[PDB]
Amino acid sequence: VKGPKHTPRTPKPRGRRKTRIGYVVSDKMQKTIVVELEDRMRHPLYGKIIRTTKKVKAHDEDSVAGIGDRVSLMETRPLSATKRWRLVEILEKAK
Amino acid sequence: ANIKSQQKRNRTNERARLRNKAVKSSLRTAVRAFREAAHAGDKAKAAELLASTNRKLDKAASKGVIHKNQAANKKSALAQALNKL
Amino acid sequence: MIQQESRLKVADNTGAKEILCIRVLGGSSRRYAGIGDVIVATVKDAIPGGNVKRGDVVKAVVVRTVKERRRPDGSYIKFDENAAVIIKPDNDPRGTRIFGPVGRELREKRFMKIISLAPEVL
Amino acid sequence: AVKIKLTRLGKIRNPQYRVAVADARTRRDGRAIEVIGRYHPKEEPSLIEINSERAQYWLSVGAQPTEPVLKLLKITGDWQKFKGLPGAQGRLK
RNA sequence: GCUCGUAGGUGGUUUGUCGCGUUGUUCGUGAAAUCUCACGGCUUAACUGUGAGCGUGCGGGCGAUACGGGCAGACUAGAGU
RNA sequence: UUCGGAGAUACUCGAGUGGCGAACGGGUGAGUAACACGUGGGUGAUCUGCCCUGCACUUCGGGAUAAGCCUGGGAAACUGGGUCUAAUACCGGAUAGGACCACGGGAUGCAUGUCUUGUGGUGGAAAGCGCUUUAGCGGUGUGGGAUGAGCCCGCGGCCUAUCAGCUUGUUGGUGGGGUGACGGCCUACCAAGGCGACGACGGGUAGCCGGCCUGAGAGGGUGUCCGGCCACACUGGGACUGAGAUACGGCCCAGACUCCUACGGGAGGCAGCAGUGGGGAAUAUUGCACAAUGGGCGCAAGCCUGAUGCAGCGACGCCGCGUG
Ligand SMILES: [Mg+2]
Ligand SMILES: [Mg+2]
Ligand SMILES: [Mg+2]
Ligand SMILES: [Mg+2]
Ligand SMILES: [Mg+2]
Ligand SMILES: [Mg+2]
Ligand SMILES: [Mg+2]
Ligand SMILES: [Mg+2]
Ligand SMILES: [Mg+2]
Ligand SMILES: [Mg+2]
Ligand SMILES: [Mg+2]
Ligand SMILES: [Mg+2]
Ligand SMILES: [Mg+2]
Ligand SMILES: [Mg+2]
Ligand SMILES: [Mg+2]
Ligand SMILES: [Mg+2]
Ligand SMILES: [Mg+2]
Ligand SMILES: [Mg+2]
Ligand SMILES: [Mg+2]
Ligand SMILES: [Mg+2]
Ligand SMILES: [Mg+2]
Ligand SMILES: [Mg+2]
Ligand SMILES: [Mg+2]
Ligand SMILES: [Mg+2]
Ligand SMILES: [Mg+2]
Ligand SMILES: [Mg+2]
Ligand SMILES: [Mg+2]
Ligand SMILES: [Mg+2]
Ligand SMILES: [Mg+2]
Ligand SMILES: [Mg+2]
Ligand SMILES: [Mg+2]
Ligand SMILES: [Mg+2]
Ligand SMILES: [Mg+2]
Ligand SMILES: [Mg+2]
Ligand SMILES: [Mg+2]
Ligand SMILES: [Mg+2]
Ligand SMILES: [Mg+2]
Ligand SMILES: [Mg+2]
Ligand SMILES: [Mg+2]
Ligand SMILES: [Mg+2]
Repeated sequence: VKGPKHTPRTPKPRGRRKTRIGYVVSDKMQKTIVVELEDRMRHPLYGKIIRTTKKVKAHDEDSVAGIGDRVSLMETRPLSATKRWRLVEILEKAK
Repeated sequence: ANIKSQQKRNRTNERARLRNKAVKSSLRTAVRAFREAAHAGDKAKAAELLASTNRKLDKAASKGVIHKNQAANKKSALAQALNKL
Repeated sequence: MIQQESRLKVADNTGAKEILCIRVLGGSSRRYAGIGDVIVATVKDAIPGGNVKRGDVVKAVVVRTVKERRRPDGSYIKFDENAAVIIKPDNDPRGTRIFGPVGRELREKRFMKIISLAPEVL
Repeated sequence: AVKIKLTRLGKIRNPQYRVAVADARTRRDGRAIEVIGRYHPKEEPSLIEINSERAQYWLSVGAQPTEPVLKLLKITGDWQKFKGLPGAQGRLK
């Protein structure tokens, strides 16, 4: 007879997305963008630094992007079969 | 089968499937009827049948024949369907 | 009616799927094999790795024919295929089971095992 | 349901026991959510210990202990101090 | 056999910046059991329990920029005209 | 009261209806080179029965049916017909915000978006069962936890180029459908993209792991007891109920194998605990207890538990001790 009828939600910090940066190579597939990621990691036994790349897909709510386009991205819920990323901000446009 | 409970359990399963069948036949025929109403764009019978359609859909949700998430999915679906009629 | 140089499909599981009638046993110059007549045959093709190998001279009994056969009661029996089952010299099938319907004429020719394991006898 | 059950980790001739919180639909020697005590029934009185401040947390959130653990829970007194009984004090020796 | 050259690997001197590699610290995780240290008890042992390491790795924050890397430049010593 | 039957009223309770459980639990490693596994993250894109907590409600009714009884058919397996009866089984209602739509506020961002609200118009829930006279078990609508789970992703982890072109629902988008949920998961249309020499596609092999063996370490071999994860359950394909399904001892179908038939038809799945046969050089008792713990159910006592505790056999291995 005395309770608040709504126990408030326990304050939980918002889990953040993961952001990275890469170029673009291909653009003519209709609001989809392809960012070619980069990563360097210590070779497990010979101990060298190996340069390994990626080729991954990110969203464009507006289909404007040249070739190059150092841009940044963070994860999302899948919007296609192999869609996992979203473009966030475009910097140093394709020159 | 073998277990004394298993025969009884199947005897309940047939009851469940049949009484469920009545319900999903009802709601399928009714969503088809609503599509008949909306495609014609009468907007009078289409306006007044919602009082029956969401009524039986929520009846289905309460009795658990289907689940409330897809229930909401369908009701939003036809709500936005008439929202452009 | 089955005669020499007639191919019959095999209605058993010995491995042979088609045999070629060599002789119609049951007398000199006997021409046709009806339902329940015993045939010596050569296996013209068999399943790979099967028990009964291609080019094997075997004994078989005709169990279904596409030519209609009279029963004494004036009825007739007709199948869509000519089929025989490979048998041992004691009239028991070489295989372990019979596929497809079987003419009842094998009952009074003492192919009782074949009758027993046939899916259904007409 | 989340259970506070008595999980067996002993030898043939010694039944040492170690108390945690785990889901009911789980085997004994499985993954326990968190370890909160131990129980060795071989000494003269006993060997008993419960954390006594996560046990309150689990009992408050709804981790129901089993029938051998409920007795031990009255013994450590957490049951009485969780149910508001006048015997809130622990009574072990 | 020799050369050219693709990917790749690797790269002179110097300025400023980023801090990805690298590196420092903390937090979280790295289950339990296993292995190591110390005790305790099964007559000792094998075995067990408890406390401390291990869990080399990864994620977040706060530092650094010597070296490597990105960027914006500069030099002429390498290279070419 | 016959001397061996009646008397449900009556504790007690066979057969019967309903709920929960049966998805936990145990086994095997065939398949699988894969987000299957190890490690770390995202879910503003999600589900989660019974457990805990905060708040309102239990309000009117109806109609069937099992079981039972009388009977029919069939070899049985099983099944048809006719009366009759209930319930926390089923159906109809009234009110109820955590459905929806639209229009708005107020907070925060990481974009689709998130929460708290208001207005209006629509909507959906339940139940009773016992009492030595302060024995008690319930149910329903929801907010939040706890737990379990689902999905997605970075990194890591075999051989092989005497496998170089693979991909068409493939790559993306829109509108839909579908899902618990995002998603070509599916579909209509449109464009022609995606993966790959950092090894695509293919071939071979293989359950993976904490670990175990070895080694000074790095490495090499291996994945057996235990424990975690996955996959499977005679072979292959599919749905159902239910919160929850590779649904080992559930269902549907096809296939192979063994059995009964009165030949029309049916039943079975030890990689559960044993144990049998067969292969091998070779690995065991058709035992006891629910005493303990974990689990299932019931207000409870209590019943079930080949999980579990044990016990028997094999020097099979380690340790200890004797045969002075
Ligand atoms: Mg889209
Ligand atoms: Mg039952
Ligand atoms: Mg209909
Ligand atoms: Mg939808
Ligand atoms: Mg040169
Ligand atoms: Mg060169
Ligand atoms: Mg080059
Ligand atoms: Mg370079
Ligand atoms: Mg340099
Ligand atoms: Mg000692
Ligand atoms: Mg010691
Ligand atoms: Mg130890
Ligand atoms: Mg550890
Ligand atoms: Mg010069
Ligand atoms: Mg009874
Ligand atoms: Mg089962
Ligand atoms: Mg199971
Ligand atoms: Mg095996
Ligand atoms: Mg009645
Ligand atoms: Mg009602
Ligand atoms: Mg209403
Ligand atoms: Mg109940
Ligand atoms: Mg298409
Ligand atoms: Mg679409
Ligand atoms: Mg859609
Ligand atoms: Mg294999
Ligand atoms: Mg060495
Ligand atoms: Mg394993
Ligand atoms: Mg094994
Ligand atoms: Mg088998
Ligand atoms: Mg369901
Ligand atoms: Mg079975
Ligand atoms: Mg066994
Ligand atoms: Mg042998
Ligand atoms: Mg027990
Ligand atoms: Mg118990
Ligand atoms: Mg033993
Ligand atoms: Mg010994
Ligand atoms: Mg020996
Ligand atoms: Mg020794």
